[PDB]
Amino acid sequence: IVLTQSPGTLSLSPGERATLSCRASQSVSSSYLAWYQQKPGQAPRLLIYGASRRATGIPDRFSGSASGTDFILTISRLEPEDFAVYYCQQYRNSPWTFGQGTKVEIK
Amino acid sequence: NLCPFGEVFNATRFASVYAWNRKRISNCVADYSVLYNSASFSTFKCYGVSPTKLNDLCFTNVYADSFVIRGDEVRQIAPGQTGKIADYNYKLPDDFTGCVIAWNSNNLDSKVGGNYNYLYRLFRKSNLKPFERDISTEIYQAGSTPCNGVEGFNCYFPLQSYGFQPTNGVGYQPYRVVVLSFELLHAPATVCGP
Amino acid sequence: QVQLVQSGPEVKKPGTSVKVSCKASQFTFSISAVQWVRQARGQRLEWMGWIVVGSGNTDYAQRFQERVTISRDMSAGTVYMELRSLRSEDTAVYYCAAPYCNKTNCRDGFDMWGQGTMVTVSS
Ligand SMILES: *[C@@H]1O[C@H](CO)[C@@H](O[C@@H]2O[C@H](CO)[C@@H](O)[C@H](O)[C@H]2NC(C)=O)[C@H](O)[C@H]1NC(C)=O
Repeated sequence: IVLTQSPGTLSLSPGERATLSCRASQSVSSSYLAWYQQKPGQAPRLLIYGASRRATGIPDRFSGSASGTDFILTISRLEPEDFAVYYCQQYRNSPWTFGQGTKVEIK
Repeated sequence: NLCPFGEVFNATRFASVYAWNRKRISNCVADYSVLYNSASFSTFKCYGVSPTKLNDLCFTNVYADSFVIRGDEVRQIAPGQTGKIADYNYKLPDDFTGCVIAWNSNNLDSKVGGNYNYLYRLFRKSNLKPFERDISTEIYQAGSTPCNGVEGFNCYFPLQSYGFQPTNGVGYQPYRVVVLSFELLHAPATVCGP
Repeated sequence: QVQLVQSGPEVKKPGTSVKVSCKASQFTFSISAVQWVRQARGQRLEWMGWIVVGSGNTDYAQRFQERVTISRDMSAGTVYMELRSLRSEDTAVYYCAAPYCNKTNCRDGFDMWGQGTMVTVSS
């Protein structure tokens, strides 16, 4: 399964709502995909698993939704620490390919 | 009318430890002296009955449970032990009365290239009860997400096979294990030796 | 201390084999499945490949089948990745991931992530 992420770069200011989209070439079960967050410098951290579920310790501002061939995560109010890169990863059908990455930069 | 120990300690094939085969022995005279002095067993660990005076005392039923395990986990077959075998495949009660016999069978069960015909259980929702026999081969759910019997993330086949091949050392060499549980109940107790 | 300790940065010659190490700490290692992930400096993550520690079942990538062997060791509770025939492109960070797994149940995703190992392969 090939995974795509959109948009390539997210030029946005802090404080507003941003949406990140992920497209899977085939219908993949929602329960078997996650998105992670990576700030350059350390290991990427898990944010959402099952494509709609809040992981432990994360702020509630991040949220996930959508189904089938479209997956969405929305950040209600954007903080300077949120400014990092976001990855997709399904782990239903091998290979469990990662998304290309969804970088956000302060406009 | 000797107890048929030959059919137990000389069977051509032995069941896997997850499906350990249980044979009931009753209404026969058991010559435990031959078993005790055969001198062909790696371990004869008995609890609750003297391995020398076992002929004299006669419990009602004799449950001969047979299977095959790798050598290093043979110590796991004992009351109060823990491990993969003692928690997912076969467990003995803390107050278990009876004796256990374990002897190497590398020249008998091992095959060139690896005898992969013997299975054991690694995953279970809850630990086994004493003498509990779980033989279900359903898919295992590591997470909270039902995956409908399809292999994948957090779906694992609970059974794994043993890589028994002649190049292995003692630790990985197969060992045939026969446990004799001496069951006492409100019964005429028709089972003792000479 | 639930930790995925990894070996320090390695400097290996091309064509050699490196053992990337993943030491589990403070969480039962029998039930847990470990995936390995890769990251070139400034690039994305590519999923190195995953094993189930308890049963030894493995699954590799379609393009790294021929130089990668991921094995596990319950005696020390570690996971090793053998990378044979190293080359210049191999200079990257290698990450160990594993759901938080108790004696019987696991998390529904990859949460724990080790410090990562820098590997540099050149003459
Ligand atoms: C299992 O079979 C072996 C031989 O295949 C038995 O060993 C023989 O036992 C008889 C009587 O018990 C002796 O007369 C022979 O001298 C033994 N031969 C060898 C080579 O040991 C063995 O006793 C059998 N097991 C049981 C529990 O009866």
